[PDB]
Amino acid sequence: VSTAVLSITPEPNFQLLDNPARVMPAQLKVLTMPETCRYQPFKPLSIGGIIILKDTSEDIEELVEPVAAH
Amino acid sequence: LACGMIAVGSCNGDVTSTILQTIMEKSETELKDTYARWLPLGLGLNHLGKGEAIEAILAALEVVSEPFRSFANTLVDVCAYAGSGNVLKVQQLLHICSEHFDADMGAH
Amino acid sequence: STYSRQIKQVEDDIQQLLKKINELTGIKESDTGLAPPALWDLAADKQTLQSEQPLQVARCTKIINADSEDPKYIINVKQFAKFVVDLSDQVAPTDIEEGMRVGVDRNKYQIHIPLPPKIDPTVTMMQVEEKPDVTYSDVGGCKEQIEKLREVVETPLLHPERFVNLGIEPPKGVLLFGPPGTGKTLCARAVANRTDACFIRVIGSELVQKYVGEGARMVRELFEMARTKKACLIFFDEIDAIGGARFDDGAGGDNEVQRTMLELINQLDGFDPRGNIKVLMATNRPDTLDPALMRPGRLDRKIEFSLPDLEGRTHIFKIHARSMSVERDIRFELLARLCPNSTGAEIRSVCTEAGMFAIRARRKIATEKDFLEAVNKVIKSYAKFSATPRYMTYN
Amino acid sequence: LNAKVRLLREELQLLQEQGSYVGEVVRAMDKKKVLVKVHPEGKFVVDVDKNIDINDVTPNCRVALRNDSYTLHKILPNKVDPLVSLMMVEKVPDSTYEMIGG
Amino acid sequence: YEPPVPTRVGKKKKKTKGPDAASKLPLVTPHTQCRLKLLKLERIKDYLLMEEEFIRNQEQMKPLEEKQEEERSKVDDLRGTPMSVGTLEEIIDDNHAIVSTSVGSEHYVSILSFVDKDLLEPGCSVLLNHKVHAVIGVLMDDTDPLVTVMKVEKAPQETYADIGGLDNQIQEIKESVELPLTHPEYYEEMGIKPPKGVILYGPPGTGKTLLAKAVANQTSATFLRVVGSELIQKYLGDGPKLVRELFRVAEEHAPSIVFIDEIDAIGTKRYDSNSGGEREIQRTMLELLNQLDGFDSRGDVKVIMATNRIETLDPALIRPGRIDRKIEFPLPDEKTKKRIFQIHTSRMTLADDVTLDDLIMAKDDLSGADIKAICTEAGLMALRERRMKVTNEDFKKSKENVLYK
Ligand SMILES: Nc1ncnc2c1ncn2[C@@H]1O[C@H](COP(=O)(O)OP(=O)(O)OP(=O)(O)O)[C@@H](O)[C@H]1O
Ligand SMILES: Nc1ncnc2c1ncn2[C@@H]1O[C@H](COP(=O)(O)OP(=O)(O)OP(=O)(O)O)[C@@H](O)[C@H]1O
Ligand SMILES: [Mg+2]
Ligand SMILES: [Mg+2]
Repeated sequence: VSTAVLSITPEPNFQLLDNPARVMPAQLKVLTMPETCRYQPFKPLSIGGIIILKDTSEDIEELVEPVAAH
Repeated sequence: LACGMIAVGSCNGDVTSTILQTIMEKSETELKDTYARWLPLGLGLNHLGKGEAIEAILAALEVVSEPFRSFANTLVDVCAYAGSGNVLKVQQLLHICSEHFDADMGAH
Repeated sequence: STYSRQIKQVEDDIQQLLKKINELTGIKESDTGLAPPALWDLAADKQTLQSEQPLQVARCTKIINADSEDPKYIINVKQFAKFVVDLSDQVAPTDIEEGMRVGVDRNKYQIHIPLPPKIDPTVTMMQVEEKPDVTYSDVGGCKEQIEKLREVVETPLLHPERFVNLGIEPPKGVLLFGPPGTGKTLCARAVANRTDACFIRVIGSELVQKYVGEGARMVRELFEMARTKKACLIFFDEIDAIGGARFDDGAGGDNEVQRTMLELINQLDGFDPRGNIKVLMATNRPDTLDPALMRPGRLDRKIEFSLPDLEGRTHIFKIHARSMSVERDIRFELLARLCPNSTGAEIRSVCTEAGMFAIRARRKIATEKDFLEAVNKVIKSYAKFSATPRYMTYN
Repeated sequence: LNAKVRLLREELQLLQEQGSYVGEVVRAMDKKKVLVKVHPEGKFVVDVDKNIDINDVTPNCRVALRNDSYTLHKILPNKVDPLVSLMMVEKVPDSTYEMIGG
Repeated sequence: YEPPVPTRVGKKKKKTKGPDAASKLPLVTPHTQCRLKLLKLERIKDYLLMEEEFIRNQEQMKPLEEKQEEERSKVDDLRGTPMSVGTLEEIIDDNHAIVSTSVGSEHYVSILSFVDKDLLEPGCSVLLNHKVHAVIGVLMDDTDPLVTVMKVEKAPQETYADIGGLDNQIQEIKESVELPLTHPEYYEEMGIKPPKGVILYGPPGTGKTLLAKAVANQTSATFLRVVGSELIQKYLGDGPKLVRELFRVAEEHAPSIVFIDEIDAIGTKRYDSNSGGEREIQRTMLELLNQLDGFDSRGDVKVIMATNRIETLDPALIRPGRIDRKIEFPLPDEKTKKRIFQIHTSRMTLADDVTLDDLIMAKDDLSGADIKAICTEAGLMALRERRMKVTNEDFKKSKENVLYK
């Protein structure tokens, strides 16, 4: 304070997960990939784990670059 | 000190010129001596109770070095308002006491 | 009334500011004896609580093998126990003597500091700390009485050089006696006001104690504490309480009080030198005092406060009517003549009643008639209750 | 049964806790302080447990004080009224109008 | 080694008690609501406004350890719990003193900084740390049970209007116990100290205690009442000790009025419980002589004494300087006796056949107590017959009960 004056003076409903995706055991039952994606899971995606994805198209394969260990 | 007693509260022009002249002619190390504290009193004595006739004098004290200027500015301003009770001036005085320094810079 | 609204506004702000100041500074408690925070050195107090250990008060009883390099001290720790202890290394062996109180720690009980002798709190309260507001100028008609009083109780302490050079031992005792109201305690109050040495006021009725030998104990501790001073003055007001003459009425009549008087006699002039104490006793019944107490060397000077003469009574009238709003030509010599044998106490009352009649009549100045009526009311009307006629036979 | 067994094992430890002093309240003070008289050990100025109301600490009340902190933690049943104790020793026989004749 | 030397002058506590502490704001005059008072009121406010800003700035940059609530918390830590209550035996130094715990064991402890050092006196109750016994506070001594006995907590309901015929007596007693306090300027402009003491003497029932009761009703000063027979104690020196303590309570509660009622009863009555005989009573009197007019300076204490036997008192006790005024209370005359009957029959409902003139001459030596006793017994007689109206027969049987038999 200055001198005294004297007398005079909107959380989203969804969230996208990259590959690999940290998916909870409970997220599996609610997590489902978008319809328009070129990849479709072989087994149901709610099972979890390693899932092989069918390819509808034959375009350039955009992979995920490996990361070196610390 | 002595010239201050002869010309106390008189605002003598002659003594003001020489006291100011001596104050800035002294060295930075010379003003460190505590006997140098007396030169402002002689200037302060001349304006004892005069009041606001110091703004010209206080302007002259601007040119002199620190921390002697802060002491000289405070002293002569005090003798200006001696026996006046001007609370606004006392308001400034308490602000000077408010900020503490961890002696040399706090002589004023 | 125009400023009434604004005055309360600034009065309330000041009270609110005052309370707000007390919030930061702190003005509270005061029932556990807490000092204002301006005197609080908390940093030091924490250091004292560790650096300075507490010391238990003990009395040395005997030093064993004081000649050798291993002197052992027997101490009596009040009601706790008795210990044979050695001296601490931060005090000198010559500083501890047998029979002297010492301070000992709680671990090995080694003596850490000598202590002053134990004095009864009642005896400690007997020394005058605030001097009276009465000077010798307030005592009239006692010119010869005061000079005799001063040259024994004041002059030796003020200018001791005038007596040592001539080989003079000034008297160390004065007895003031006279009828009540004659100025006995008034002069002693003037002595305490003027004195520079320690003054101890002792009322004889204060020396009367419930238990056997307790009254004589207080006399011993009184002179013990008076001796702890370079020069001291003891005032024994109403010494007839304990100074009565010894007698044997078959039963043990006044045997205990006589012992207190015998102790007082012993300290004044006994085997041991008294010290630089100059005693001073006042009594309105000097005929009742013991011959041993009324003997030179205990009460060397016997100053009599007889009723004032005409010059003395006029002087006392001037003293008490000094600050009054009296008239022009108050014949104070005439008023002194209207009360032939009257104490200074009656004269003061005459002055008070004289102005009291003026207050009665809503008058700001006391006339001579008011004093004449005051003399009639005090000297004449109140002569039935006069203590003078009975007490001149005693003095 | 299980709680009864559990209370018994904890009781052995609880019985080893030092007992509480018995004191008489002289007068309650500010800041939740009370002046008490421990039975053989004179007077103390003590704190009051957070579960004891300072308004219930009346003068001349028996209270239990902790072993080390001497904290007032329990209001013991009040002692005999001094007037009652005075009238027990005097022991004036109780009377009614029916036992008065003439 | 050298003995410690105190910086404080003497061993006694400060005389001032119960002040405004730091709330002693300057006395602003005049009290009239004017600009000068407003200017002075603002002047006090201005400095406080500076004071508030200055103190806040320091505490703002003060270390977290050094704070008003933190330092107070640290004080409690330094004091500890429990807080032992001891006795101050001697003040060795400013920060050192000799104290004794309740077990009688003395200790040489250190007076801590936060202790109110000007409340320290020998014999006072000191608060000590439980562990290190250092002086950590002073116990504000509770009101002694002896204090409660003297003090008349509630002023009596008897006024001066309830007293009849003692017009001069009221006027003399007012001028020494009432006028000096209500209008002290009258005495200062005259230069006279008020009449020091007053004694009320006369036959029994003449109104000596009644006037004192009227004094206690209209007094702003503390009223202490002690009957003279209460100064006869069962132990030696206790009587003198009690007289000394009675005026010590008077000193604390200044201004005060001490009423020594039935002062003559101290010597005219001999009790075997008094171990010392007339000799202890004499020492009790000698203490009373010192308290009335002695060496110690007396504050604002006015002494009222009452006795029906003033000839039996020691003449030195009621000498001027001790008791300046000797107000006599004679038996009422016809004019006063009628007023006393009207005073005590005012709240009564009387019969038309009762007359106070005939009741005036019930007895030649009729006192106010006899007049009042006639009335209350007359009302009691009416109460027996289940009546509210007192008849002349009730008064007739009243006189034969109190005055005779
Ligand atoms: N010589 C005097 N000059 C002036 N005033 C006097 C003188 N003598 C007595 N007085 C006044 O009379 C009062 C009587 O009190 P004082 O203490 O002098 O009596 P005292 O002689 O000691 O009596 P007691 O024998 O009853 O103790 C004094 O307080 C003082 O005001
Ligand atoms: N002058 C009076 N006017 C009115 N009532 C009076 C008067 N005198 C006495 N009385 C009544 O008498 C009652 C008893 O008298 P009181 O207690 O005043 O006696 P006292 O004069 O102190 O005498 P003592 O103590 O010697 O018996 C009072 O309560 C009061 O009601
Ligand atoms: Mg005297
Ligand atoms: Mg009575």
